[PDB]
Amino acid sequence: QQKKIQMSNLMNQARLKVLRARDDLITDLLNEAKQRLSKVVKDTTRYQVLLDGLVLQGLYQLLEPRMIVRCRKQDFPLVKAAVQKAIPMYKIATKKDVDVQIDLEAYLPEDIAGGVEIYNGDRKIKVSNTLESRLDLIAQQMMPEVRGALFGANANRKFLD
Amino acid sequence: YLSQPRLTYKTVSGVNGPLVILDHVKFPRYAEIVHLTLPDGTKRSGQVLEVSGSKAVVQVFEGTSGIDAKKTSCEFTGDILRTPVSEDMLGRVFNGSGKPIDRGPVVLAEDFLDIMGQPINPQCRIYPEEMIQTGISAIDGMNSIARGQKIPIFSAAGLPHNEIAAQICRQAGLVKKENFAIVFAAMGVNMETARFFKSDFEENGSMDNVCLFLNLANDPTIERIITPRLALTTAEFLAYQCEKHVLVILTDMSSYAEALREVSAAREEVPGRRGFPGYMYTDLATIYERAGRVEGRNGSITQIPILTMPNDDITHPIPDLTGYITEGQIYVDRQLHNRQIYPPINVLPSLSRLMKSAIGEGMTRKDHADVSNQLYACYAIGKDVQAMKAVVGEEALTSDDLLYLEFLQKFEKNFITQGPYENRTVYETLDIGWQLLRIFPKEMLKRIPQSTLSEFYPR
Amino acid sequence: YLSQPRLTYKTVSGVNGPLVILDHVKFPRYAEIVHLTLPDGTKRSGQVLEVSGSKAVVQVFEGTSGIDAKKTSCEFTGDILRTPVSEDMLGRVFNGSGKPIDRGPVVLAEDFLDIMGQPINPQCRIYPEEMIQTGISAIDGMNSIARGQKIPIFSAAGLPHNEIAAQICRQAGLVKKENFAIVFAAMGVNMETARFFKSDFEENGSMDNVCLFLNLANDPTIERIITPRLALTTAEFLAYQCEKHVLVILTDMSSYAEALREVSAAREEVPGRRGFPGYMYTDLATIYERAGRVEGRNGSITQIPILTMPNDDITHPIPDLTGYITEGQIYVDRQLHNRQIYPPINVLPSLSRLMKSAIGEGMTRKDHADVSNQLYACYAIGKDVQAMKAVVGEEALTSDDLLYLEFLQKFEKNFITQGPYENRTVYETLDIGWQLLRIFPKEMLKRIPQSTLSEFYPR
Amino acid sequence: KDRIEIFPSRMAQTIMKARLKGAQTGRNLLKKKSDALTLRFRQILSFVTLDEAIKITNRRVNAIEHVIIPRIERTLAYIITELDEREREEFYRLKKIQEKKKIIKEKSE
Amino acid sequence: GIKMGGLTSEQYHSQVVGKIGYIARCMQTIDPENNLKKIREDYQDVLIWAEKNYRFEEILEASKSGKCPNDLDALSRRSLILQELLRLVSSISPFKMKLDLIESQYEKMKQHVNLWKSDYHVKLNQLNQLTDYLKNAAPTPKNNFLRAMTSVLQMQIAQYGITEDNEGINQLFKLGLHLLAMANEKIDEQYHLFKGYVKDQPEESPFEGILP
Amino acid sequence: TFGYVHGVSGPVVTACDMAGAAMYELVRVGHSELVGEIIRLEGDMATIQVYEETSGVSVGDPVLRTGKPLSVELGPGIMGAIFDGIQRPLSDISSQTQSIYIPRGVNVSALSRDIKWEFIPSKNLRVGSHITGGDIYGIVNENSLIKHKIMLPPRSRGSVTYIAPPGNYDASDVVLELEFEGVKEKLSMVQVWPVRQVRPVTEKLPANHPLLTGQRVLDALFPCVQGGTTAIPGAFGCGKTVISQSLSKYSNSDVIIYVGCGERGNEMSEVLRDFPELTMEVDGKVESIMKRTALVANTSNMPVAAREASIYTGITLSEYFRDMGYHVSMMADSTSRWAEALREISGRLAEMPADSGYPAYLGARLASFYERAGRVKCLGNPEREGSVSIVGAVSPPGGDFSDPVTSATLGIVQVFWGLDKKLAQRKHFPSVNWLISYSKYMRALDEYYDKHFTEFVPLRTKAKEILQEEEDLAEIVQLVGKASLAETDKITLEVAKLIKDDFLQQNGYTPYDRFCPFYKTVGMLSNMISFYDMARRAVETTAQSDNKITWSIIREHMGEILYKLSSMKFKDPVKDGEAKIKADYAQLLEDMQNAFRSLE
Repeated sequence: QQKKIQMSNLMNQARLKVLRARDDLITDLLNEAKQRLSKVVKDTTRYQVLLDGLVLQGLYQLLEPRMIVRCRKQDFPLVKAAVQKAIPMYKIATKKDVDVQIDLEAYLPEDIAGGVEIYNGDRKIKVSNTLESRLDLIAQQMMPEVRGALFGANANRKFLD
Repeated sequence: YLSQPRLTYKTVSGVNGPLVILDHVKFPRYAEIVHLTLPDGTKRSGQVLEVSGSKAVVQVFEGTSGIDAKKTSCEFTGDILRTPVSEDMLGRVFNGSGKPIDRGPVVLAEDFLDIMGQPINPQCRIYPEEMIQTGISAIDGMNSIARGQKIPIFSAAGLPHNEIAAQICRQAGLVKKENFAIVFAAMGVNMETARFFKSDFEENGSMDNVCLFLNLANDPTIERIITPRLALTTAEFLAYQCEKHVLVILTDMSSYAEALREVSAAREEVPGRRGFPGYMYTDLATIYERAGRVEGRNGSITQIPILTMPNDDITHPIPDLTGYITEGQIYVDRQLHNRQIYPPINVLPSLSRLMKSAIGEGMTRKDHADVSNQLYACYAIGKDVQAMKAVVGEEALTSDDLLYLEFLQKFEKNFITQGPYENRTVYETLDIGWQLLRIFPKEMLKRIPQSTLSEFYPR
Repeated sequence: YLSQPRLTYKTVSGVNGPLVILDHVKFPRYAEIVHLTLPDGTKRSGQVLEVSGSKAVVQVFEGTSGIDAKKTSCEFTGDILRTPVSEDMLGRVFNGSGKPIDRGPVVLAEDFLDIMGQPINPQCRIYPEEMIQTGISAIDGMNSIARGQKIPIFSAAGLPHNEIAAQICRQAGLVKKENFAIVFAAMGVNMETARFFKSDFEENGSMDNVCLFLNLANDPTIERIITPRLALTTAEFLAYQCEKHVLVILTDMSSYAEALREVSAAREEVPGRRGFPGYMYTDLATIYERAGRVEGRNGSITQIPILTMPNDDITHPIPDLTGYITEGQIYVDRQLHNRQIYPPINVLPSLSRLMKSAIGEGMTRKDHADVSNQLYACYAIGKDVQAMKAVVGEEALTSDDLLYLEFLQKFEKNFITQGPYENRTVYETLDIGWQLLRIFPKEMLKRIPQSTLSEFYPR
Repeated sequence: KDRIEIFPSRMAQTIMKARLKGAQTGRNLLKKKSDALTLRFRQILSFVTLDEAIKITNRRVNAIEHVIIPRIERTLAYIITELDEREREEFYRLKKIQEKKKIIKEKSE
Repeated sequence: GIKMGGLTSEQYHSQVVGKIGYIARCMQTIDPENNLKKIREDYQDVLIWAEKNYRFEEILEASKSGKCPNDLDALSRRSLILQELLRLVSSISPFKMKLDLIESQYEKMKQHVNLWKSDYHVKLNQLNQLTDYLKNAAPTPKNNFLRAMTSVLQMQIAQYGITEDNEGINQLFKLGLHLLAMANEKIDEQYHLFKGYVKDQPEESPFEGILP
Repeated sequence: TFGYVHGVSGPVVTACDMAGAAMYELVRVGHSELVGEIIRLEGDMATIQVYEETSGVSVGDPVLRTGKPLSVELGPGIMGAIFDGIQRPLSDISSQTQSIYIPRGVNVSALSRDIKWEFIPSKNLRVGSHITGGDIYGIVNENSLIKHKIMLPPRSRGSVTYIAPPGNYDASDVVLELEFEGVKEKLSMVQVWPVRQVRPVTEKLPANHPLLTGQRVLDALFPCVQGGTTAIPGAFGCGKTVISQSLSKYSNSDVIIYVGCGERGNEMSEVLRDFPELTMEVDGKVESIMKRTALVANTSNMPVAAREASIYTGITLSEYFRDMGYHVSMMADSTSRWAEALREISGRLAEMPADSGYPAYLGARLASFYERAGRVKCLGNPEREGSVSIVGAVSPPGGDFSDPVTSATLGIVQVFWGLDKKLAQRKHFPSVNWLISYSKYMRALDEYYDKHFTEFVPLRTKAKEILQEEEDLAEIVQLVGKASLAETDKITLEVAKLIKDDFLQQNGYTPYDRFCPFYKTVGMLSNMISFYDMARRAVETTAQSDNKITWSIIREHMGEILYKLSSMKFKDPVKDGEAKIKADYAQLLEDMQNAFRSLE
């Protein structure tokens, strides 16, 4: 009688063991991706293009009469250019005159790979537009395709509807 | 995917019980999921119930204690509640929110489904056919469950509805004259019973084919509402996309109904009949009717909702509104329980409207229908004779009456009484039936054709 | 008269159920009529049930389906629904809105009367002291009808209350040993019922003295609560200005009550019983009390507000509130109908509150009152005997009880049963009464004095 | 008389349903007693004692069927109706409370 | 809401204009040569409004003003009679009916209390059932028998009419309808049924000169 | 034509910038085009009741205003299709998506626009002619059974300016153009009619023609008439299938409409699976029932607006064909399911409840529903006639008759075909209760019966008297055992059994008894009642003294006659023609009278 219970516990824990191992593979892959993105932000021209995009997308989502851009101190020269470009593009697209300032007193922690945060005039609304947040957001939304690519498709799934 | 950075708001207009009222929110959605961060670093989840312009109203899943109107931040996801589903999640145990509580990893999704889903297009619905045997004779040889029907277990409070539900999960399967799974959702379950389900499923080796959702009595009441939707959302994925048959057991729908009333009050809706929302009817149908067979696919979903009857009154809106939209009933009694009969299921008031199609040659055995009808009449007569005996005495009875009393006593002792760990297949249940029927001479078995008797009656 | 031009508005504030709310209205008048045109040219009307400042709430008769908010054009007539009335309305057929539906012209008014009417000064109201001979023994004997009396027939769905009312229309005369103008309000009925009465009135050769108002089951439910007022308003013209004796019959008043209940719910008024407005009694009195003779004028109005009793419940608010207002009821039931007894009139729960003055010396025959009272005693006792005998058996009865069963059996088939075209006089009815009373010995006829028994009983 | 005259309540509803079940069981058990006596009576046809026993049992059964249960059913239906009437007045008050709250909120804006 | 019968004020007069135009169309369709002088006269009050361009609106005003015969019930009965006469001659279109018989049948209908429920109406409904079926029918013994028998039936109606009851026509109606309802799979029964007709017909060559 | 969403409080959506909107108009809310209706209006804002789930709807979403209120799309292609309660083709949704679900915000046109229909003009109309509402200007050839007549939409008239020539047209083309007072209207083959509006007719006529169902019971004793309204109880064991199949397969109506209101998923599947497999002989060919049927399917989890609207969608489709001159028979699978949907909406709108929790207007809605049925004189110059019958079922919770929905229905319908479960348990079909069932059209049909059959009426009167007496004698038999019983009562009991066994009982699974023509039904009853009278006379005229006739003598003496009477149901109308069956029944009548004659 007790032998049956022992077999159940061994098989059930064995299933969890392999599932945890698969979750470690995903975790390690995401950590490697973060290191690869760190290598990207070490660039200059490619990173400035990312900043041009990130600032524009932040501004378009917040749509406030006044905005403050907060960034890592070492990235200020590049963000300055990104804001100067984002402003005339924003105004044309939205037809709203928004005063966009950069925060020169507070800066993002230097351990963040890169990206920006966008605050409204009273600093009560913030846009989580850093690179690490965007990567985590996309990695989860696209995760079903990661599963299949790495470990194979579900052989028992016949209808995708 | 959206690939749009999330907005986090620190603007709070006020907090009122379970609700947090936000301000200056950009294009909020109804039913949007948000996450709160309290000043102590504590995180909470919630869902937007009303969006009146920029005034979004969010119900917090956990308690609202500790939330202020100055520092608490609200992160919006930009989307609604969509459950990650996969085949691998079968064999896992989750809480009401869909999070693992079995020390395993988070589900690695194959897709994301809206838990509310859609109604199944009736043009592609297939009438129920084959049977799914439960292993419990009282509901295999008397009121079997067709492969596609929805038949509830009504019980009074205090009866062993949870022990039977667990037994069905351990024993249920196909007739076998690898493609069968059970999805079990317990709403409002107390800690002692929740442990019972988790441990009993793991120990007996059944977990490989069970997806278990536990929503505890002290868990958020809103999570109790999605719990049955998550269970069915998984069932729909497993059944219709992965070509397999799924048995879904929804335990304590009465506790769900109470959680639904709480949500209605949060919306300041005027209560309807007996305090319940006027839309309780469609809400139960929304859950119950996400089942059955579909054209062109080999999967199926069945349901066995289990409901506690308040004050043991079948008239109460909960069992009344349920039964009105389900196909028959199992009905667990109290007299059989007090007499120490397990399972305590009373065959006379029970009914399975689809049994006519569930059983018969090619699905169970040729004689299934005939044995059931004769046993039912014999039990009904035995009860009638027992009532007579109590008035006229034993000496006033004739031989035929004594045979019915012998059947009545041995029927309950051998056929209905089973034990929680004896698994009686459909063929053993019928053989037990014949052992009781061979008490009577052939001429008294009026409901069994002579051809059936000549084949099965002897030996 | 009103010489100033009426104003037209496009200022509708909003629409909530059957009520269209206007703003920016100049000096709104309470209970004034508004005509409105929909964007597609449809014309509808309604009444202002509330005014406040520049706002007014208009209840639309035809309905609010298709009512716009920007293009809707409304004009205020500047007065209350005063309706055209003329003598030559007799022989015309109108709808529930007061318009002709017989392909004849509109009413060429002799005057305009306020549909709301006025209460008759109780100092000039003259107590009814004349009897109408209905020809039905069940009525003329035990529940006489006076000219100016209010007597509805309490009935139930499926019973021939329409045949009884039709019969009364043809064979209703006087006991002074006469052509009544009939106003028939057919509201909440199907085509066949309205055609039944219209055909019968022509078959009787009396159509030139009949004014019909039709509002059928497929017509608006709000017009169903002015149709009675339109019928009675015409009756008042004929009776009190042209000294014509008028018989006003209102079909199932329960369709009036249901139409009123819908309006009460729409306006969120204080309910009383079964969801009906707490003012249901006052509203019914406004309709019912438009009856009776007036001193110094030779006209009269007699009403028969027949109503269907929901689920045969004699305590339902409709028959209950009516019973409090009208001078008793005729009341038919299913126990007589289910035995093919016509007319199926049950005298026991019935009464006529003017009978005591319309019968006896100088009116019918001096023994009238005595015969009726004893027949009531014998009939009720016979019913009591059946209630006993159903349990104790015939062998438990004595000769004193069998006499009441003999009376009851002969009473129902000789006194109540007549047939649709059996027209008996009041004198024949009393003679029949005696034939049944002579079943008992003098000593048992305890409601009749010996000063009456000694003269009539021996014959 | 017509009703047991128990004030409308959920407690009374529960009691009447239990009382009705008891009355129905008594009717059936006494009917079976009568049927058993009737069979023995017809088989014999200590005889007059059976004729009295049958009439006495049938009289009690008839009273349950024609007097006691009808009265329980009328009482139960009365209770059910009165309970819905109480539910309605609670609904009415709650509706007006919700409307008054909405009106108060608009004034504050 | 004048609601004259089932119609409102505008609908009532619109239906009157329609029925008048319809009669004019039926009269020209049934008698394009204006040969049926007696029948046309019975409709002069509605044909006088024909052959004029009123753009609907001017004849509609004439109806509202009362210049047209705007009684809806009189037009309903009179229109039905004319179109039932059209069915009589239309359903036998392969054959010509004598003008005297057309007027005779017309007068018998005009005198009928309730033409819609007459045996005349039913007989035409059975005929149209049989002649509509054959409009789109495959070659096969059954359909060849029905087509041959229908041509005789149409020939006889053209000569006797329908109101003038004739045992010969009535018997042919029964045989045609009985064949029509007969199972398509059964061949021997429909063969024997047709042969019964051919041998029982009083003449020797029932179809000679009737069909090609 | 667009507004914007101002806010969402659940299933209720508040719109702004929506000034140009009418109450009970239609809107398509959000980017998924969710179906809903406008109920309350205030200023330029509107309150929208959304039928489907509102999850995901944002503030600022568009709202598309649709000018027409809830309406049914009427035109070619309606036949053979299965619709949602708000007129959404389920057979196209499941086939254009390859899904098993009804998509949220699904927008499939009620009638497909890719079919090239065969259209033939009337050939009587010309350009410049006058046409009015209800006029027919051409016919579409759909199938071998039902011609789909194209009528001018009601509330339209004018001069014809264009008539399409005969040819192949789809539902998006222009077939007829007409001008009224300078305004030109271009009409296709499809018309739209608000579902809550009653389609006008010229006049509403009395119903006099019987509804010729194939059952001996539910015809001889309890007649229904074309245009009449009846109710049928719907319980698991009542055997309602017999009426549904018998009515849909062999009825003398032209078009069958089956309306679900909000039943169990598996029950909707059973109807959808059974119907396509039903056939009937027509012109000697076996045709599928779906060529002359339309079906509306609604399960309990469908949007409540559809479940409530389903009943009116069905009857609107019914009236559409009624206006063609067809006789239409509509069955509502459960009017209790509809009433439940209606109560739910009243609850959502926080309306004050009335009787047993139902809306105060429940009765008014049911009364106006059934009033729409009946025989009518159609609109249009063709002077055609038709009818709509309703055979809606009732299934109150608990099986009681106290529920306002069943009580109100019984006060409206003129025929009640009360079914029972005990009869089904006894294997006696059709399961007709007899004592509860009634018909109030017996007088209306007396003219038909007198004109065509003459003896039918006294026979059905005697038959009910015999059956009622059999019930009345039940107490005497129980206390007696047919010993101390009159011989005349023995005739009643034993003959009543004969009636119950070999007349009122009918076995629809036998090829000879699939459908009993009326002339056979009255033939069978005539001989049984003639026997009854002969047996009564044989006993009564000889019951004085010395030499009397008893039932034991009659039964033993002429047992072959009782057998021949029982054998009468086996006269297969498919093989034995009208003359042969009548001839055989005449022979039994003669043999029967002579059998009694030999006793005197």
